[PDB]
Amino acid sequence: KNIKIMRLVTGEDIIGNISESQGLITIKKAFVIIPMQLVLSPWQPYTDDKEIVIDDSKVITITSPKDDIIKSYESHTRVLENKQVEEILRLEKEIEDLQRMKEQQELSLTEASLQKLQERRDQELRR
Amino acid sequence: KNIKIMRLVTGEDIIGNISESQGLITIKKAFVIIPMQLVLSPWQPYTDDKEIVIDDSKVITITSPKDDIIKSYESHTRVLENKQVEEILRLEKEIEDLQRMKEQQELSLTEASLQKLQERRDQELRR
Amino acid sequence: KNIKIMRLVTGEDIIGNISESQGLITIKKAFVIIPMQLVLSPWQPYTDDKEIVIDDSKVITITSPKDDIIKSYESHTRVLENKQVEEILRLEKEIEDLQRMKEQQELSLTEASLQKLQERRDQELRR
Amino acid sequence: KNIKIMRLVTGEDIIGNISESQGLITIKKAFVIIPMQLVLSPWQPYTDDKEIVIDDSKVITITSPKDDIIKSYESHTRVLENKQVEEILRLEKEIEDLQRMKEQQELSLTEASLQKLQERRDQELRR
Repeated sequence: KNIKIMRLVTGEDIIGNISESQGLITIKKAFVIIPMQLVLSPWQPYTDDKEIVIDDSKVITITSPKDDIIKSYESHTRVLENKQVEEILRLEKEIEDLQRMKEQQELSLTEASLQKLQERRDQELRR
Repeated sequence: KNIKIMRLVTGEDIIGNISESQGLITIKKAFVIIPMQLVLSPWQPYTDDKEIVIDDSKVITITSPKDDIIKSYESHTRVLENKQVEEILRLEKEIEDLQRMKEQQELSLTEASLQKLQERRDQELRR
Repeated sequence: KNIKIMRLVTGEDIIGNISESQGLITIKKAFVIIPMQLVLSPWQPYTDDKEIVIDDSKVITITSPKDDIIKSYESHTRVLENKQVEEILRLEKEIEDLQRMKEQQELSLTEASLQKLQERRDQELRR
Repeated sequence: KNIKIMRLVTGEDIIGNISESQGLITIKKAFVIIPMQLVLSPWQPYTDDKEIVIDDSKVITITSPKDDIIKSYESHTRVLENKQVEEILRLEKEIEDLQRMKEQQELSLTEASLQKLQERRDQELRR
């Protein structure tokens, strides 16, 4: 782990775990810092990648943060990850309940109703 | 098919497909008739059975309905069955969409996040 | 366990654990169903019996309930039983506290006061 | 097909089909992403080219989008293309109708009127 802040040519403060191999650097868990108390925001809300590759020519300065900023960053990312996993569990429970309720509702149909169900299911499958 | 109306000792008009084998009669798709234009309502909304067995000592009279009542009954049951099958299809589509969205959300998690996910999934499974 | 709904000639819906031995049927944990959401009420609040014997000539129809009704019935009876056992524990604690307080108050009496206490206790015992 | 989002030094988010051959990259169907729900806008409304060539030194980061963004992008481009082809058909119908109406109006002219028509048509042709 190596948490560092960088300043971009655009004028943004990015805090994240960086690796500087051969000029092309790799960033994990990048967060935009916005003052007002520090406010951490996601850098790229339009992707699901983890290792973001950026050239060193686009970063102005690369500094090491203080202890309070590191603590706040770790707490924020931990809270976000816990919220994500809790949402995953909630989704699993909801889909299980919906599946069981749909199965119970389907159990009370006549045989010709299952015939029509299949005669529309194949149409929905082909289209 | 043998659609017939009966009057119960309670004072209810039940229209349905009946079979009179040995005194104990069997009813399929029973509907309560309520005047005001005829209004057809479900007889037993607290069960999923199809063949309801009732003794002949609890029915007052057993008559054959006219053509308009039979037409209205067939139309009503057809509309109800179509609504049920459409609801089944809607439920299937909704659960498929929810499953796909949950899978996409889960795909963006770190390995230790899957570790914690399993360490809570086993707890939810045992309890 | 065999949970079933029945309709009575009076016009009541009774959900409970039934046994049909020789026409005379036995009911355990009978509950009256009242619509409005289902509302479960005690059938016989004027007795403490468990096995209620009723003849098959007084029941109109005997159907099997759906899964949601069974779940609601089990939850309701479990909540009622937990409330009853909690009330039993509360009563035990209250009577223990009252006994201890009465003993402490009685400990501070003179011997002639115990004499008069007995000379009225025997009168209360004979009457 | 390779749909990807990029961030420019200007501070713009461009989603499109990119090809990275030798540093000079080629973009097809570039769209500017504007948040508020994602809003897709044309990147270059002042040209009709398809393959836009841009150097890698002008792009900050190059990420892969999620599934929802790809779905929205495909739907948006399909709707735009359908609107364009429908407009082409409407234009063809309108010009055909105008041609037929002009021909019908011209059919009702005297020979000297066609003489004057030509004596002005040649003037309009030379000028």
